[PDB]
Amino acid sequence: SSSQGLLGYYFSDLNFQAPMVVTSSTTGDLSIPSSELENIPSENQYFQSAIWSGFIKVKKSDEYTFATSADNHVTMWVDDQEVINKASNSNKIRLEKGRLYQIKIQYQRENPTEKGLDFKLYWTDSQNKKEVISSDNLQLPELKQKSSNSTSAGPTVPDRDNDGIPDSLEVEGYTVDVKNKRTFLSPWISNIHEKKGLTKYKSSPEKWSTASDPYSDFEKVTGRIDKNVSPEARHPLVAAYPIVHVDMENIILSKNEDRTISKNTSTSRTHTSEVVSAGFSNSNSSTVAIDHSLSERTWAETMGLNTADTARLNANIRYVNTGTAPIYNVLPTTSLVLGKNQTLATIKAKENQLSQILAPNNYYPSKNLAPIALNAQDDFSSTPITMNYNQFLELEKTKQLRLDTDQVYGNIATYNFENGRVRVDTGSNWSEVLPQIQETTARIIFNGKDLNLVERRIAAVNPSDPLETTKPDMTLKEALKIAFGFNEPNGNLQYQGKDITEFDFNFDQQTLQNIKNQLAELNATNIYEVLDKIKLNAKMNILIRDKRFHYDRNNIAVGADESVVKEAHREVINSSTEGLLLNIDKDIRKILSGYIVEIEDTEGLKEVINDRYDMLNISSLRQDGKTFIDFKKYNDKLPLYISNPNYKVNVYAVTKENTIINPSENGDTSTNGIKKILIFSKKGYEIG
Ligand SMILES: [Ca+2]
Ligand SMILES: [Ca+2]
Repeated sequence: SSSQGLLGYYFSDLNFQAPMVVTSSTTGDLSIPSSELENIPSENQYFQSAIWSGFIKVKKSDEYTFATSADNHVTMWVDDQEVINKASNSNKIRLEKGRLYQIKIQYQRENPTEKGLDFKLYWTDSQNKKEVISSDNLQLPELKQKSSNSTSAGPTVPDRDNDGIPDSLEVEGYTVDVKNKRTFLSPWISNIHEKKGLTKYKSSPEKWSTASDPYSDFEKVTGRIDKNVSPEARHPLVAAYPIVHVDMENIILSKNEDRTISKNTSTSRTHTSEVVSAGFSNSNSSTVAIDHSLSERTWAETMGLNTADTARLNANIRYVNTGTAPIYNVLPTTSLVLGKNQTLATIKAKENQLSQILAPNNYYPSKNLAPIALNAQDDFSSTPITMNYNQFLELEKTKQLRLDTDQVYGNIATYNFENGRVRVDTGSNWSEVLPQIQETTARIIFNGKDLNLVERRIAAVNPSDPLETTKPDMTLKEALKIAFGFNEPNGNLQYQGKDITEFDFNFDQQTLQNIKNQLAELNATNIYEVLDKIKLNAKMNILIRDKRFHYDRNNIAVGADESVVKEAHREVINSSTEGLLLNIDKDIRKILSGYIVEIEDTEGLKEVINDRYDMLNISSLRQDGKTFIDFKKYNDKLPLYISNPNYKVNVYAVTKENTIINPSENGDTSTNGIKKILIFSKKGYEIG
């Protein structure tokens, strides 16, 4: 436990005013060699005062004499009783086993001749055995949030919220740097720390956790935190909390009786806009699209499902955490919903019986393991998921399901100062924390990574709330850098090489009005030029999306402009009568449902090879990540027959938003009404 010990505050001044280093020491050796002070101006490497705080506990009752390597400069209290005061002494104090004695030490030396501090806390037993106090006998002060209803003995570091960071540092700015076995927390000094690659922190001196999450500002920056918490959420202004949805991977529909439809499904976590404007809702939901492709006639007929029959549904799922904190003992409950509000099933996992962690940016079960079946194989008491005839017709019509997941996440792994360890705390519940996170942060949702919606929350002021006014200012620019890792190599804001102007900015109706007001005040008509001047407030909702795609009402990417789709297919690696091989970006493939292949004769007449709405699925991804478009799949497994070399092979792309998933009113099953985009056209002789 390299984080346990006494907590020390080292000041350059004589009167505990200018804290230069805040760090813990594991043993009674409270020294800081000048060698580990390279992030401190040499001039300020002289410590004229210091304060240490914590507890001492003993594992064998005895009478003890405390001594220090500089008693003449030390005043020391044990449970508010003064035991050393500017003179060495041999007074004994009885220390009882299994008790916690509060320790406080102050040190003052004017104008020391050495940089740093050489200082040790000793004790002597009843056997006259004197030694530097061991790591086993020391523990940190309890830097947890106090109660509403929460003397002296010496100097007090102003620390209104009891996180451990002095009020002045949180307000004016601080940083941390790891030297060997320790993390030194120091005031921000621009002329040293910028070119050392250090991060400048500010936080609220009134909020134990500035993001209102369950990890203290001090715990976050000193690494006294769950290792599974996302690295961006180690910043005191970025909230650390789980965000869980269910991903359905495939589905099997069957008729209930004493022939089946088995289809892959694609599932996306959603964010439902209002009317144009981002939504206010913080609920977890995902929408499932069932593959409409060919396996003949309707599913219902294939299953032999008639008016008085019932259909059964089974599926494989995983839980996905797209948040910034892990989950340990409770997976959230999920409703499987048909249409608007027809609940087909309640999906639950057993409380306190998780087989593994559900970590940020990860899955439950993990990808190397089998997914969860809604009705497991040997689980014969599991409730079947059934639907009547009408309900099944509705399912075949929409081929869509919804998964509404609650926000019940179980207990939190928190740091324990008693033993200097992170452990699951049974008295801490994510439900006791989420509402405050949601109430005190601005939310940004960004899809730049892979077009999936990723949500982050950033501590921001509430100008109506006195406590939330004590927070550091937060610009839109800074939030994007700290929460999402946007950067700016030459002062130009980017996300992973991509210019900021490539992304659209959308807000809820309240946030929009706020932003427009700020723009008018800045005499700006464009948000890009003033991203570093736009201020965020608590409860803003900001949606940021790649401009190259079309989005549905759930803000899922479902298409792109014709030119974007065409350009994406310009890179043909190989063409033959068997198919096309080409490089297609991941993001473009995400918005395509498949392709239509046609042969056009010299007269301009056409033969469509795969002429069914449910025959678009002729594209596959190779191991090397290239896309193969298979001409043979729906051509009776034969290469195209091109009767004359001057005939053309035309291949069209179909985007998700233009995909037809059922025959038309009149029973048309062809591709004739499908809105399609030409992406390849070559003559027989050009193909070879
Ligand atoms: Ca504080
Ligand atoms: Ca704080």
